[PDB]
Amino acid sequence: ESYHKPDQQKLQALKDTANRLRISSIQATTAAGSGHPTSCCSAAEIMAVLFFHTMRYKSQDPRNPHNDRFVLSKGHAAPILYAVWAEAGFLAEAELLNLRKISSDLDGHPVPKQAFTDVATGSLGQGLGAACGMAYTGKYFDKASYRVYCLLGDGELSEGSVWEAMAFASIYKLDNLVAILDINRLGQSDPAPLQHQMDIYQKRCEAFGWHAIIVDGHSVEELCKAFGQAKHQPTAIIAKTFKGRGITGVEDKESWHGKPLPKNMAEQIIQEIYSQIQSKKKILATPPQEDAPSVDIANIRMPSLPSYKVGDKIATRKAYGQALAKLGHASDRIIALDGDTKNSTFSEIFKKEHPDRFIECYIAEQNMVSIAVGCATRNRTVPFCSTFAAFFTRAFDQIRMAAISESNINLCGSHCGVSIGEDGPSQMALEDLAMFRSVPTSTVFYPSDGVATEKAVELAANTKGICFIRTSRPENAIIYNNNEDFQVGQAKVVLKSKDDQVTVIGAGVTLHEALAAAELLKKEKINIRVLDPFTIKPLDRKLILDSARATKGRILTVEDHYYEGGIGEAVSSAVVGEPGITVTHLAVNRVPRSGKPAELLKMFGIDRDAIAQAVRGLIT
Amino acid sequence: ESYHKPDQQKLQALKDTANRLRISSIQATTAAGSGHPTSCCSAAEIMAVLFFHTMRYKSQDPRNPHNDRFVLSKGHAAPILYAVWAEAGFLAEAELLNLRKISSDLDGHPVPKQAFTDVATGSLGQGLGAACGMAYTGKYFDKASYRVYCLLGDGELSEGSVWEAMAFASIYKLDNLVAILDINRLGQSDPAPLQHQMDIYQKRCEAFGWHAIIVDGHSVEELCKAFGQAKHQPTAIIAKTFKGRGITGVEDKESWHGKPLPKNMAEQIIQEIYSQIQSKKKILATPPQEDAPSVDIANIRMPSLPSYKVGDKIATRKAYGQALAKLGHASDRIIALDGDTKNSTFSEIFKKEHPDRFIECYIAEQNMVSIAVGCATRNRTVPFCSTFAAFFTRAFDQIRMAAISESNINLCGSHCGVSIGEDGPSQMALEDLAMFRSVPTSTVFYPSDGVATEKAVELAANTKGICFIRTSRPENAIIYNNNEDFQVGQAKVVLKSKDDQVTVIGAGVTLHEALAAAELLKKEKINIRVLDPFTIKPLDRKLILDSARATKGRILTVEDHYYEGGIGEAVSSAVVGEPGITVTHLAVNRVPRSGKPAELLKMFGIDRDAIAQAVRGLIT
Ligand SMILES: Cc1ncc(C[n+]2c([C@](O)(CO)[C@@H](O)[C@H](O)COP(=O)(O)O)sc(CCOP(=O)(O)OP(=O)(O)O)c2C)c(N)n1
Ligand SMILES: Cc1ncc(C[n+]2c([C@](O)(CO)[C@@H](O)[C@H](O)COP(=O)(O)O)sc(CCOP(=O)(O)OP(=O)(O)O)c2C)c(N)n1
Ligand SMILES: [Ca+2]
Ligand SMILES: [Ca+2]
Repeated sequence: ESYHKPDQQKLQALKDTANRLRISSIQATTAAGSGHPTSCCSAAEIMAVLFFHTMRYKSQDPRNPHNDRFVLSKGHAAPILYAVWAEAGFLAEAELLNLRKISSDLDGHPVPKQAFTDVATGSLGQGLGAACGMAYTGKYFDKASYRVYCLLGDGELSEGSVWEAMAFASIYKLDNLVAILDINRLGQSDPAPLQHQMDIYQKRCEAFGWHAIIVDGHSVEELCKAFGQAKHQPTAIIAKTFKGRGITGVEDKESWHGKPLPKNMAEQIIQEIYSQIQSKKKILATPPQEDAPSVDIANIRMPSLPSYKVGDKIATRKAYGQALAKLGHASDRIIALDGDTKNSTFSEIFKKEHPDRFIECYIAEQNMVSIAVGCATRNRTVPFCSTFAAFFTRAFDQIRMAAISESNINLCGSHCGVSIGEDGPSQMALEDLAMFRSVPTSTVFYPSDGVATEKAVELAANTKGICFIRTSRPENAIIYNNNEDFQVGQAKVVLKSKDDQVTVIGAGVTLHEALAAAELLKKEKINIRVLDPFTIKPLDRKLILDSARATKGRILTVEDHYYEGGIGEAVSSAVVGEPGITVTHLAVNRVPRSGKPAELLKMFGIDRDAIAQAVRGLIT
Repeated sequence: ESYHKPDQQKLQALKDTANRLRISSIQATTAAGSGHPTSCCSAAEIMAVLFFHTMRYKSQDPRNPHNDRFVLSKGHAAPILYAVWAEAGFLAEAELLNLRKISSDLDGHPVPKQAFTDVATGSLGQGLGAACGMAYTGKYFDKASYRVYCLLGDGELSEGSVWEAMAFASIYKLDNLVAILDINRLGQSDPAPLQHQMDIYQKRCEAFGWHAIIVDGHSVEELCKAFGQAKHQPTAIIAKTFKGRGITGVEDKESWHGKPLPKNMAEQIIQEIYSQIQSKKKILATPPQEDAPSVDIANIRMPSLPSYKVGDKIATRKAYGQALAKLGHASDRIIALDGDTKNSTFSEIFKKEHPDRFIECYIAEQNMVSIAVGCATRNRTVPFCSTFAAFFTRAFDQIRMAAISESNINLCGSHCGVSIGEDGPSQMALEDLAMFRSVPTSTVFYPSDGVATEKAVELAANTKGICFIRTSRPENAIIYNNNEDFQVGQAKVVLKSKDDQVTVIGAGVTLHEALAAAELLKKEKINIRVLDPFTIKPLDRKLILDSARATKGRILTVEDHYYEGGIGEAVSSAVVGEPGITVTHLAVNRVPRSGKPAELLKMFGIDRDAIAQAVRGLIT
């Protein structure tokens, strides 16, 4: 479609719109007694032009799959986002005044309970990565005409995650993506480092492969023109603005970030702004080309049962890659992402079979998670991210925000625990159960063999929320029949007898150590019950207690993880106060070191001999 | 000192050195059966020139405070680090062959049990930030002549944390810092994005304010020359190299990252490399100018007791800033860092009083933690970092690696829980107890009033490991006398009577809600015991159980945190299986939303009325 070059009346209407957006942002934050009107006001012309000249969207259906996407990365400008959606006719204008109330959904930062919000962005520096996932999806998966626009602050640009996204967009030629940089000189507590050195921003953006245009961010004409040309590259509109623009005596001043105008001041400023508005008539939104495809919503099923053989040996990391590739044959919705670790996590198997649905994210875990979140928005794909579980700690804030975003993403972290051996603690995930259990929407799978791994992948694909699958580096025996039924929140008793003296709960490598301990103890005429949780969250409390009541109330948990936040603590919280129930823990008590896997399991007190000794001490 | 321009014999000796380093890296990784010889070999000339021409250090005292610093950011090149320290005469050459053994300290990645290692770096992208902290300390605190050199991989440069460090170094004019980029074309599982596009690397470095020099990374002469001029800016030596350099048939090839040569191959390659070595004579290290000052090691004490008044109201976030500024008067070792949040965390009070010891880190939490780690190396400073606790999740991998680095840093996270009110969940720390409890060397302080906050700051300053102080946004009453004694692992019973029916454990805002619940329950003739943990890690198990035995075995925990990994789970793990002991939990069950603090405490079931109801249900 051609650019529609606006006339002076349209330009004036866009100015009027910007000023209405300023007034609303002030009114709402003054009413609330909190918020960030000066951060809204620097962005008012940008927002007016995007929503009422450049973008194409259905105003009454913000989630429509054909719409252009807008991501407010500087999420504390939420009041002006709400104001544009009232101006567009979706929100009632009276509701704006209920900003931040417990009776409203116009919360302090944007959240997906709002139809017009796809991702939550209040932790700065994350919106551009989500926008990259949306743009990648638009260009390569949906193959649709929608564009993606992301508004960032200048202080925000200090976050490394932004630059990971910058680099991703140029690697992947996201010529459907526009970043708008609100260069208002100031952050929260001081000027942003570069202030109004517009040329350095341009140099940085260009060095990272973007087409960079410096504009007057308070000129509706310059904005219309800059937004109105498509490029063959991701485009950065570097907008020189003033914080608090239009608020006389606050514009360009320190000490005003996140400070509402008092009521007396708001009334005076609003009258000033209102005196600049030429007409009350509002501009209408323009709708999109409806070329996004249908996506199916059905259950994704593996094409056959697992085909492992009991007693064969495979690492659960390898079983993950096999299972993910298998699942990719059943549905085109499955996509895989990895951070330069595909030959360690075995996501390379998916890449080999389904290359068009694999996204190489390079050594940039933060951005990888954000790409996945963006790809999952509007249910366009079902993503599986992978790296070493230890390196998901690099992305915890992205994961945390993914739950606030109500996102359905799947994460598989390999190389858990000391059982990796020789690389040492930098590579050892010992806190990943703690981290993922603390994520409110999470489901935590810890498969102990290849069969359980395949079933975990299938279940994860069909489970909402943040799904985490913990995989292991070393090879262990297949213990489950291929036709064993697995469910979220259902554990398995893998060894039992009528005279079991302890219930030993292990997972992954420690399950296999517990089975070996049972063989040791047999020599001594001591039987133990062995339980494999399958999911750590939710935990099968019923089977755990039923087991413990069969074994004189005694539970021993053994885990390749630190003591805090892992399996032992989950079990203890589940059962504390149950009469007759005792819980004893074996876990890793300190930062490990290099050695062979078996040597480290021994050193850190979580191998067969440590388990056997703990069982004997219980009994006596 | 002038540059010493090397003769051809010195250059040949540096080539010989590089080749010896290659041979050792191959021998050690072949002996181990794991490791990364091709990543060593690309860096061999760089390492030879740095250690045997450019840097100044005491070879027999690697930790000496006068020494130049070297940071191996690409930590999987550890075998070549070990080899240089054997070449320098510190390590025995035979020990190199014990790489990765449980009987050795030559672990898979560098760790500070090695005298020659200050920070652990195996999680990529973190070394440059630590190096920035070292350089900042050298230039501004020690005011010493040592320089700081940091070797990075090219794949590694995809990490956003690197670019945060890049920007920090130019903001702070770190003209004593050199980054060496090993542009060997390849990452782990594919070519690095930019491959050998040396000009783009240069453009990126220059756009971020560095003086950038492209060199042949296998030319000892070019390296000597590039390293031999100081600049008025941080300097990036952008070295074009080949992965596996010198290994015939492996050089510049895929499928060799992290793969040892077999033994048969190693023998053939080593003979080839050895045939290139002209002389066995080794170059000697050159020592430093001894101009680093004395740093005292004594206990840091507050200059007076707290001066709060019982019944006055202050937020613990404000008490933190007051206490940190006070402590800064007692010792010059205290430094403060903050990520554009100083006016929210109240670290601005320290900045006002001690500006030369405040480091503005901007909106870059990853880098902030790494700067702190670097500043703490060799005990040069005692750093206190602050931001919102929620945003420490952005830096979890840096924190995790700080514990592997045996680092003594202090972190204060504000704005915990739903009690912040209107900003909503993006700002609410609800997983920070889970995260910090999972860090092995951590001490977790949760002060409930201003007095406890001041005492926590003092105790943290004098405590080794990762200290975390959780502060709160709203004002609460002072409840402790100024002369109350506080200790790590010692809780306080703040309300008791002889007929207490439940022990209620709360902290911060929930302690105050528990005290208000006690007043509600009095009306009903029900007394409760109220316990303030002070430290969540370590937990005063003795006082908790002694309390519970006085209150019919009943414990109720109430926390402004998610259920997993917080106070309730810590208490449950501590006491599970104690006869007669029951533990009931109140916590936040899902992602919150905006509202007034009191409204959210109510919505999420952790205010006075929720506590009173849980107590009644126990009793009945
Ligand atoms: C990852 C990260 N790190 C820091 C911050 C804090 N922060 C912002 C807010 O969190 C708002 O989102 C902050 O203002 C709080 O509301 C303050 O709470 P109080 O209780 O003290 O009232 S916003 C911000 C500065 C951003 O500057 P720019 O990017 O330049 O944007 P602009 O406003 O100039 O347009 C900071 C540091 C967050 N949120 N995320
Ligand atoms: C933050 C982060 N993310 C990813 C990685 C993985 N990784 C590296 C290693 O972790 C080594 O430190 C990896 O090779 C493991 O040893 C493999 O374990 P296996 O069990 O599979 O054997 S190293 C690396 C690639 C780095 O490339 P460059 O920066 O270009 O360096 P160079 O080798 O070319 O000089 C990756 C992705 C880590 N560690 N950290
Ligand atoms: Ca700004
Ligand atoms: Ca490389």
